[PDB]
Amino acid sequence: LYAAAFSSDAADAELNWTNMVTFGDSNPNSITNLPITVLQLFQSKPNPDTNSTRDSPSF
Amino acid sequence: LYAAAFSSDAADAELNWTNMVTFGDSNPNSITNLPITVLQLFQSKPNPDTNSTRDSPSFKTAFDTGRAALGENNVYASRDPFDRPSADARYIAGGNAPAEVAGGSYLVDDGASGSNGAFYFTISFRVVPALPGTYPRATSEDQGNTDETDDLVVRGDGRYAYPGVYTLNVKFVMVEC
Amino acid sequence: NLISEQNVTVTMDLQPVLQLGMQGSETVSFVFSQISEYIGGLTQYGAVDLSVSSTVDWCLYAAAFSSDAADAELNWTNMVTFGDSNPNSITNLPITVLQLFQSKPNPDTNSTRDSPSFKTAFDTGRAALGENNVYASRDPFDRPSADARYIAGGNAPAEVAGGSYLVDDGASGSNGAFYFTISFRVVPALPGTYPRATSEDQGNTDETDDLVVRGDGRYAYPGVYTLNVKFVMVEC
Amino acid sequence: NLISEQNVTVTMDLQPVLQLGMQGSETVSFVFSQISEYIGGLTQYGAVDLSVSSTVDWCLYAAAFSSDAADAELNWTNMVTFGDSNPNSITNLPITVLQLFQSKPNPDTNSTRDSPSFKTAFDTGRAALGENNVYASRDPFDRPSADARYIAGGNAPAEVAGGSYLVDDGASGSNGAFYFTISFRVVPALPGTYPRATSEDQGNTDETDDLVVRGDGRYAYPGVYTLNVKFVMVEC
Repeated sequence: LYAAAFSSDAADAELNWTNMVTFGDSNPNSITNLPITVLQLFQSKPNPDTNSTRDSPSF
Repeated sequence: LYAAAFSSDAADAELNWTNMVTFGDSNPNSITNLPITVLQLFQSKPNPDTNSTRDSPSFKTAFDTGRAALGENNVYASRDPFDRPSADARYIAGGNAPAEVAGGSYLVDDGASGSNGAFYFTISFRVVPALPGTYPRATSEDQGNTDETDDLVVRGDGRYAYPGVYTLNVKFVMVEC
Repeated sequence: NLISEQNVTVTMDLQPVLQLGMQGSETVSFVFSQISEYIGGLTQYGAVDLSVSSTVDWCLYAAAFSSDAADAELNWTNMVTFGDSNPNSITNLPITVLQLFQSKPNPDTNSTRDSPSFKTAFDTGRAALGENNVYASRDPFDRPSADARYIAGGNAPAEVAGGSYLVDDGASGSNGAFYFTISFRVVPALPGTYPRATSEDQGNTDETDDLVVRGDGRYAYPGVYTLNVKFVMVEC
Repeated sequence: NLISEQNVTVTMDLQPVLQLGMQGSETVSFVFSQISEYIGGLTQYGAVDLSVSSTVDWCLYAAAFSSDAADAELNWTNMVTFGDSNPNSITNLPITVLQLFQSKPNPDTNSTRDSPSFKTAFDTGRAALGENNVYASRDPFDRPSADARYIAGGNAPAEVAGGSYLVDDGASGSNGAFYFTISFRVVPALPGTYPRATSEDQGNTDETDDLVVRGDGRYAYPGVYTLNVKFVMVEC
């Protein structure tokens, strides 16, 4: 069992949140390209069986 | 495989959402006539085999923002959805001509299996009105696949959707090639 | 054409979202302690900032109210009286004592009596009598008549298009027709009456309703009075 | 790879939170009772203390206003007149008469005329004429021009980064660029004119707008006048 983040922009190879509207007027230094990995998940139990290499093998 | 939008009003040749009740008191500029193509579908995989003429031959294009796309995700609106769609409609897997995907199952593998095969599709729905009340992303009923607006301002130039309950049917038809 | 279909039902529920936000204190308190406070009156600018969002065409209006007004007596609700006694000192104050001033003009309106909005400048003396007085009503949950005072809209289908103060269609933010700042004024006089009060035909007429109208020599009895002002956004 | 999946849709609503708090009285009262008050003027330090929080880069400015100003006449709103009468006593006082003084310098600004902020010291006499006068406008809800008087920011994308006076990034608390204490001053003169008023080109010019400019021999009519000062934080 795993959890994968996704979006239509991600389906088009751009791992971003899908924008729908922009509150405000404007500013050049305001990009509507947010990373998908902004969200964080926390698990309840530990992983019963895992063998991974990088950082933590579970949430 | 294709997806067709439908309703009883559509069965009576008027491609509209079926109203059930109206919230509020009243207003002359409030119509219970919404385009069927208001809904937008987004496909997961690209179309394995397709050859179309108008706009995009599938729902693979990403969910665009504002009145920019106008046709890349709108549902195929039809009044008689049991006949195979014409050569320029939007299929999910295949096309009007013998441009199709071979027979098989999502259970046994010939190449890839499971959700990686061409026998499994996940579809995302979107409906986006605008606070002016219209639907900027609706397209006209040429075939549901054109870059021509069908907002409520097209009907009256100053009307908004009348608050209430509306109902639409989406049927995913798997026809033989 | 042999097929195998699966049908999903989409049930869209277009609810009538009307959202009026306020960026001021719920309680607006006038404390008349100084002589100048009595003679010149008290004014609080920008006491209420209304931000508007609506799905449908809307009309915004301000209606004054009170429990006494709910019982058909358009008066301030007394709570206590300071002092000992005087025959010519009545605790019956008119609701139209309060005056509101609007920041923007009314985008779309037509009316018959005086000004259809609170845009008029705060006049001095008993010269205006009706260009800023509140819409005093005993039942403010029905839409006001054609000659009342609306803040944004009118009785007829003279309204402003649905939208929000967040996203831009033309102008955005506080420049749009979806943001209004309202100033309050209450001005008594040294004799004790309220020269700027108007009679309660609809609150929008040039007929004075001072305490002398009640008794010809009456002044306000010192004490605590309470009045309600509700800003109603009603669909058109 | 046969699977069975369940999908959740996450909808983050990034709203433009702009939060301006103040730790002073809403009503600031100037009571000129003694001769020295008329001659030297009245000054109140630390009348308001603005604390700022914002999601987006912002510009803070202070704009004077009134109902007369809302009707395109930048004047104090009169309410009552003390005295009997005199031909040379006009109740039309300039809005730019009030003077604001800032505590911190302007963190980032590029302006055209005179000073870009209220940081200059309270000068004595008709010597400064524009280094402290308020930005007087009839429509203060649209962003001021490139040569007006901002408090923290400017018309162009010259601004201060989003943040709060609570959490620290560099400095925190009252030492950051998110906290400003503002002093007020109004100085009349014994002749009755107001020598520190400037003409309303933008409220920021070295051209006097005394009552002698109106009439060359009129002094202020004793009475009660009211003016509004609104501190606006606008997005950049």
